[PDB]
Amino acid sequence: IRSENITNNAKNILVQLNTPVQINCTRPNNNTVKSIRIGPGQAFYYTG
Amino acid sequence: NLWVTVYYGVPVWKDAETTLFCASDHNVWATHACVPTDPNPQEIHLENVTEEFNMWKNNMVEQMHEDIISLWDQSLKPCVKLTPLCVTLQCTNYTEKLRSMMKGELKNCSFNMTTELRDKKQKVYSLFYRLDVVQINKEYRLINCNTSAITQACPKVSFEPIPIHYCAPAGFAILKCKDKKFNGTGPCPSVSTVQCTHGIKPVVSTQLLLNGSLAEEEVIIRSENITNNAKNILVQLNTPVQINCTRPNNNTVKSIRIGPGQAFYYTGDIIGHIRQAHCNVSKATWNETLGKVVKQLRKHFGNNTIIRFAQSSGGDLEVTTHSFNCGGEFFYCNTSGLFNSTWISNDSITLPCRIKQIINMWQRIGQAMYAPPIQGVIRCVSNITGLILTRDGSTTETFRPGGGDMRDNWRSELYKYKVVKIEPLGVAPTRCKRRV
Amino acid sequence: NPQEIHLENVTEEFNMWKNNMVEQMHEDIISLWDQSLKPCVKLTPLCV
Amino acid sequence: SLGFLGAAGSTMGAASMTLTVQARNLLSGIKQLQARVLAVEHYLRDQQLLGIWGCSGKLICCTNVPWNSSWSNRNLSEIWDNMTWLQWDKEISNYTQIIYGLLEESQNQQEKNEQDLLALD
Amino acid sequence: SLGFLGAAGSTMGAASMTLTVQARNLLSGIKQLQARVLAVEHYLRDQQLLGIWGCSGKLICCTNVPWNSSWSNRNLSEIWDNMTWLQWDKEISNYTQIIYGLLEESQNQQEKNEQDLLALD
Amino acid sequence: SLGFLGAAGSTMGAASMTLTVQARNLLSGIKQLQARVLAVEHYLRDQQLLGIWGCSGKLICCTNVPWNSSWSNRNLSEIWDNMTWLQWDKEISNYTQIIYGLLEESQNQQEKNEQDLLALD
Amino acid sequence: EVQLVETGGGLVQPGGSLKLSCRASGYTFSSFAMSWVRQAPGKGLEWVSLINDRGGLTFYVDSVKGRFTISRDNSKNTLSLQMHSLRDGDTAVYYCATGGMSSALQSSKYYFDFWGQGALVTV
Ligand SMILES: *[C@@H]1O[C@H](CO)[C@@H](O[C@@H]2O[C@H](CO)[C@@H](O[C@@H]3O[C@H](CO[C@H]4O[C@H](CO)[C@@H](O)[C@H](O)[C@@H]4O)[C@@H](O)[C@H](O[C@H]4O[C@H](CO)[C@@H](O)[C@H](O)[C@@H]4O[C@H]4O[C@H](CO)[C@@H](O)[C@H](O)[C@@H]4O)[C@@H]3O)[C@H](O)[C@H]2NC(C)=O)[C@H](O)[C@H]1NC(C)=O
Ligand SMILES: *[C@@H]1O[C@H](CO)[C@@H](O[C@@H]2O[C@H](CO)[C@@H](O[C@@H]3O[C@H](CO)[C@@H](O)[C@H](O[C@H]4O[C@H](CO)[C@@H](O)[C@H](O)[C@@H]4O)[C@@H]3O)[C@H](O)[C@H]2NC(C)=O)[C@H](O)[C@H]1NC(C)=O
Ligand SMILES: *[C@@H]1O[C@H](CO)[C@@H](O[C@@H]2O[C@H](CO)[C@@H](O)[C@H](O)[C@H]2NC(C)=O)[C@H](O)[C@H]1NC(C)=O
Ligand SMILES: *[C@@H]1O[C@H](CO)[C@@H](O)[C@H](O)[C@H]1NC(C)=O
Ligand SMILES: *[C@@H]1O[C@H](CO)[C@@H](O)[C@H](O)[C@H]1NC(C)=O
Ligand SMILES: *[C@@H]1O[C@H](CO)[C@@H](O)[C@H](O)[C@H]1NC(C)=O
Ligand SMILES: *[C@@H]1O[C@H](CO)[C@@H](O)[C@H](O)[C@H]1NC(C)=O
Ligand SMILES: *[C@@H]1O[C@H](CO)[C@@H](O)[C@H](O)[C@H]1NC(C)=O
Ligand SMILES: *[C@@H]1O[C@H](CO)[C@@H](O)[C@H](O)[C@H]1NC(C)=O
Ligand SMILES: *[C@@H]1O[C@H](CO)[C@@H](O)[C@H](O)[C@H]1NC(C)=O
Ligand SMILES: *[C@@H]1O[C@H](CO)[C@@H](O)[C@H](O)[C@H]1NC(C)=O
Ligand SMILES: *[C@@H]1O[C@H](CO)[C@@H](O)[C@H](O)[C@H]1NC(C)=O
Ligand SMILES: *[C@@H]1O[C@H](CO)[C@@H](O)[C@H](O)[C@H]1NC(C)=O
Ligand SMILES: *[C@@H]1O[C@H](CO)[C@@H](O)[C@H](O)[C@H]1NC(C)=O
Ligand SMILES: *[C@@H]1O[C@H](CO)[C@@H](O)[C@H](O)[C@H]1NC(C)=O
Ligand SMILES: *[C@@H]1O[C@H](CO)[C@@H](O)[C@H](O)[C@H]1NC(C)=O
Ligand SMILES: *[C@@H]1O[C@H](CO)[C@@H](O)[C@H](O)[C@H]1NC(C)=O
Ligand SMILES: *[C@@H]1O[C@H](CO)[C@@H](O)[C@H](O)[C@H]1NC(C)=O
Ligand SMILES: *[C@@H]1O[C@H](CO)[C@@H](O)[C@H](O)[C@H]1NC(C)=O
Ligand SMILES: *[C@@H]1O[C@H](CO)[C@@H](O)[C@H](O)[C@H]1NC(C)=O
Ligand SMILES: *[C@@H]1O[C@H](CO)[C@@H](O)[C@H](O)[C@H]1NC(C)=O
Ligand SMILES: *[C@@H]1O[C@H](CO)[C@@H](O)[C@H](O)[C@H]1NC(C)=O
Ligand SMILES: *[C@@H]1O[C@H](CO)[C@@H](O)[C@H](O)[C@H]1NC(C)=O
Ligand SMILES: *[C@@H]1O[C@H](CO)[C@@H](O)[C@H](O)[C@H]1NC(C)=O
Repeated sequence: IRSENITNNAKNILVQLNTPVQINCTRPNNNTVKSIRIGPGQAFYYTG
Repeated sequence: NLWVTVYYGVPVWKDAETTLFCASDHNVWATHACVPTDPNPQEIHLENVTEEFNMWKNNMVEQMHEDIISLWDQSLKPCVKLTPLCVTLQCTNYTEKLRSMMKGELKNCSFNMTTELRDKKQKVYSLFYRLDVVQINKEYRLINCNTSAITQACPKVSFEPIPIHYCAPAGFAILKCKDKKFNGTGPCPSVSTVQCTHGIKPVVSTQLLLNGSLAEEEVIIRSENITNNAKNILVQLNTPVQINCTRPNNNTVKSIRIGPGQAFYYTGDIIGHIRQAHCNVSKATWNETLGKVVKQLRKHFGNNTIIRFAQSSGGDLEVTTHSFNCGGEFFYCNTSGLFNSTWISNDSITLPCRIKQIINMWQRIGQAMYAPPIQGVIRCVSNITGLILTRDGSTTETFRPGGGDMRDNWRSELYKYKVVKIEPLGVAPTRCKRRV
Repeated sequence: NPQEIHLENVTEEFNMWKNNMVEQMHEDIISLWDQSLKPCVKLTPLCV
Repeated sequence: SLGFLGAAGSTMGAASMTLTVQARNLLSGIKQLQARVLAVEHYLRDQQLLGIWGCSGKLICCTNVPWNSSWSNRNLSEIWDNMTWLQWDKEISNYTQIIYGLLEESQNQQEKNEQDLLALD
Repeated sequence: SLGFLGAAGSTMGAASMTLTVQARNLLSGIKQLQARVLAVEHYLRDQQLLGIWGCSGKLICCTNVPWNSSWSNRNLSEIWDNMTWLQWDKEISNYTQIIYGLLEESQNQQEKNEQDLLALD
Repeated sequence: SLGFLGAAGSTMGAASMTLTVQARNLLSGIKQLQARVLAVEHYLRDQQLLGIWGCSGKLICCTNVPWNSSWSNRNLSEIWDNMTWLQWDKEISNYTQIIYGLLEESQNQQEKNEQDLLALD
Repeated sequence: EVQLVETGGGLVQPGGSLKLSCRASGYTFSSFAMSWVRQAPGKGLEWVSLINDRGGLTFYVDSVKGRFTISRDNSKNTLSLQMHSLRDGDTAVYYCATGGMSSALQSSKYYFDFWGQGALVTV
């Protein structure tokens, strides 16, 4: 546990772990992407 | 018996790749940013130095390429960007009564163009070359709208290829081959040292090399392999062939403002008859030129064979035609009249040339330039000093015009130079002992 | 704590009309001015 | 004078008479500055190397490292009268770092020895 | 060899044997150029300072300026055997410019003395 | 001390006592980098020139090139007591490169001569 | 093929100044160091002086160090010895010879490989 002061509650506390914790994170939606040209050579991408 | 003696200032060097700075005595190429040249440059002949050169692995060509691209883009940045031009055009054929090769070229296109004030519009009529306008199903659009915006070239900046010298920094030197029969690779026994190269005109062309420098004694054929037909063959001529080429139409240029301080230039009308742009190469001179080329090709491909010249294969107009700048205008010459012959063991050749105002240069996608029109008739006289040839994949060999990789034009001009790093230190045995 | 060193017996020829400090001061002022205005609102919609 | 590198094709002995010429040509936006800074860094690295060897003010500097024969078994006639510096460079390339290491060690010993002699009243 | 700064924790005596290791390591888009130039400027300022003292070609350079004791009252074994250079630099920091000033004056006098000695036929 | 260039109006003799003052002040975004690099190149060109002459570690370097009189026919009192260095620099301008060339040649002979003297067992 | 010819005076009164010039041929003059060796009529050989190939360095035997000057002109292939004081003990046949030294990048000498005919100098 590292902190500039510890006693001063206005500072952030940086906690370095000894072992990692795995975080399995996903965006489950099967988004189908479309694109259009918005200017000469300027393409815009959006979720279709 | 002998002791190590340290010497500093030893005249030795090793092959190296370093940064070179331009020297030169408005223009697209920024001689303002470049450094003034030495009015009395030195060249030091190395009487007993033989060195190995390789024009195909010469990093001076790669640096020249980046410098030309950078200067081009810097020149175009402070200019009018033609975003208001990607509009619907209503085009008709300028003259329906033409019976010349120009019928179908030069369309009279109308459009609603912007003006200085954001709240107003103006109706503009202008002429465009057929190659610049593509039908959108009459309704047309500019060819670039499909891929990129167009930056208008500044009308005040000349496209003349003013010579550029490349000069090495201290600690490095440039070796000049000075071998009249050097084929672009291998040992060169007449090496001299210069600090900077001679001036090179950044002439941009395909198929034929214009201006630059001629071979001293005979046509020289340079290729990375010869055997591998996929490589370009660079042919340096012994004598120049003059090519007299013009854009005969007396184009009258009008201009309008398209935004605050944004001026757009376009061809307004043409005074007099409409005539095709063309190049003229003398038949006798060209035939002699090819005869020299055929004998030099035979020296590598074998005697008692047939050497055929044919027109280029299909592909982008810039590559399939002879592309070049003339007066600031862009010409795309057919060239088929020059490469239509089979060689078995006053009366000029007139080449049609197309004019295109929307240039997608350097084989890049995403940038485009609008070449503004030039008032009056354009006439250029230039020297053809070399060819870029390719070979078909056999008793008969067939050669065709090639190009499109601009680095090969600079490879032709830079074949004489190598950049080396100076290593001033060395050690050697002597009888000299430091006094302890 | 800037210093100034008097040259007791030095006479020098000055010419304010060929003084290259002026050309650099001018160029520097132009550069500062343009850098200052560059990251600011450009009123092209105002030309109505 | 033959000018910069004019003696490059000459024998090692003859080319020793032009050591000052090449030295002068070692010193005499971003691209130009990088080229100039690189020239300065190479010059200074070579001068620092000479300094470590005790050769900081010399173009020809004699040392106390013996020639070990394996580095090159040519006699003085063959090296100085019948060879150029480019040929020598190539011949001695594989031993250059060995020689440089010995030169550094030799100077270090001499500095300590000098320091001790100057400590004798 | 202990490598660059590997002698930092060693005694001053032992650490004096590795001066060439650090010497090599003082020399070996706008930020890269500027730092390279800064490294050159620091190197040259230190070499120029050594030149003022007549030490341009030496890593260990003896001088003619006596130690004034007030600067440090330690014996030779207390400094060279029982201390590191980091401790010395802290201990002698307040007197560094005084010492440098004296070194400059000593060399200036030496150059005049040499100039006069060389004028005796 | 008179400070940087404070001796400029003094006689050459008196001015010879302040050489370290100017020497220290020779070393002490594109524009900043170009100017400081340029200062380094000028410093190094002067140091290289002194090196070629065998003056790499000295501010007052006494050489072996005789004065040819034609360069200046003033005697020692007229030069060292009745003139400043600016007046001398103006007077000797047309002969500066001649002197420099002679200095280079003299040092080259000395280095070769030393190399031969050190080859006598 | 190598020849050395010594030309000079054969008589000088004591306190006189004389010059002896040895001209060389058959080899590159500028590539060899040269010396003078003296032999009194009733004595053996004595080394007197040594000059480098370039002429920059000169050495003398102590007996003549303050009185003799050795020099060479490499364009005329001539080695000259200028004698001063010329005290009686300097009556002898003088010989010029190549060798005795090398310029650090050459194999060592320390011997005299070519000798001239010599010249008798009577004080
Ligand atoms: C973080 O942790 C959470 C739990 O805390 C976890 O959530 C779980 O996600 C999984 C998906 O990965 C969900 O699984 C679904 O479960 C239902 C119900 O299954 C039960 O019932 C069947 C009955 O046959 C049993 O076999 C099974 O064992 C269970 O008891 C299923 O209906 C789902 O199957 C569909 O999706 C599959 C995805 O691959 C398809 O393969 C499958 O065929 C099904 O979809 C297809 O068929 C359908 C047929 O009706 C059709 O309608 C569909 O359109 C499609 O064609 C699926 O297996 C599980 O329920 C979640 N659990 C909870 C408690 O919510 C997160 O996944 C986890 N995240 C990470 C990142 O680790
Ligand atoms: C190979 O080299 C040749 C010879 O160098 C070269 O041909 C030359 O081209 C230039 C530019 O096109 C010609 O010079 C022009 O000539 C006309 C004659 O009226 C002038 O009007 C031009 O100057 C006006 O226009 C310029 C436009 O930028 C302005 O900058 C200028 O201020 C003037 O308003 C200009 O001088 C020149 O005449 C020809 N040479 C010959 C002999 O015809 C050729 O282009 C080179 N090859 C290639 C592929 O570029
Ligand atoms: C150059 O002009 C010639 C005609 O003069 C064109 O040659 C024709 O090419 C087509 C294929 O594009 C062939 O089918 C024809 O048979 C050719 N005709 C002749 C008479 O040769 C050539 O294509 C033109 N090139 C360009 C790039 O426009
Ligand atoms: C880290 O440990 C030191 C030991 O002196 C102590 O002074 C300091 O407060 C500690 N800091 C934290 C954030 O624990
Ligand atoms: C934060 O640290 C300081 C010392 O830097 C200390 O005086 C202060 O008490 C600390 N903060 C609090 C809330 O105690
Ligand atoms: C949004 O609504 C419109 C209404 O007609 C529909 O056509 C369109 O498919 C909808 N978009 C999506 C992504 O479902
Ligand atoms: C212009 O000429 C071309 C030539 O092929 C023709 O196809 C086209 O229809 C003509 N356009 C008009 C509007 O007449
Ligand atoms: C210009 O805008 C008007 C608006 O009514 C339209 O009728 C006309 O076709 C436009 N002109 C062109 C050339 O597209
Ligand atoms: C637009 O660009 C694509 C790129 O592949 C090209 O195939 C297409 O022909 C172009 N459009 C027209 C109308 O030529
Ligand atoms: C150039 O000549 C050299 C001579 O060795 C040869 O190896 C090389 O293949 C030749 N290249 C061409 C393209 O003729
Ligand atoms: C290219 O040259 C190499 C030698 O460098 C040769 O082996 C090879 O055959 C050549 N290419 C072809 C396609 O023959
Ligand atoms: C090109 O024009 C010049 C003008 O003087 C003329 O002398 C020359 O013969 C012409 N060349 C050709 C090939 O028409
Ligand atoms: C284009 O066509 C219009 C049709 O009214 C005509 O007025 C105009 O003159 C034409 N432009 C040119 C340059 O001939
Ligand atoms: C084009 O026509 C105008 C009309 O007067 C004339 O002044 C001009 O000189 C012509 N240009 C050429 C090159 O013939
Ligand atoms: C063509 O080459 C000749 C060779 O003497 C030269 O004089 C002439 O100026 C060249 N022409 C051009 C347009 O560069
Ligand atoms: C090149 O070698 C020849 C061989 O005779 C020699 O005479 C000449 O001096 C050498 N060149 C140089 C520059 O030393
Ligand atoms: C010479 O090199 C050999 C290896 O070739 C080595 O064994 C020997 O110690 C070296 N001798 C000296 C004196 O450095
Ligand atoms: C240096 O080492 C390389 C290793 O491949 C070898 O080929 C080369 O001949 C060596 N050079 C000498 C001069 O020993
Ligand atoms: C650290 O101190 C110990 C004390 O015994 C000594 O042995 C060791 O050599 C020292 N480390 C270095 C790097 O000098
Ligand atoms: C030592 O320094 C003191 C000031 O700390 C000074 O008074 C004294 O004179 C100095 N001694 C010598 C011998 O220079
Ligand atoms: C250096 O001066 C500072 C001034 O505050 C003082 O605290 C420190 O003790 C001094 N150090 C020595 C070694 O005299
Ligand atoms: C200036 O000259 C005067 C004599 O005129 C002299 O006393 C004075 O010291 C000089 N100043 C300097 C700085 O040398
Ligand atoms: C002095 O210089 C002149 C030329 O200004 C020259 O002729 C003369 O020989 C020189 N004198 C000496 C002794 O070098
Ligand atoms: C240098 O030479 C120029 C030649 O015009 C002359 O005017 C000037 O006075 C000379 N200067 C000296 C100090 O001799």
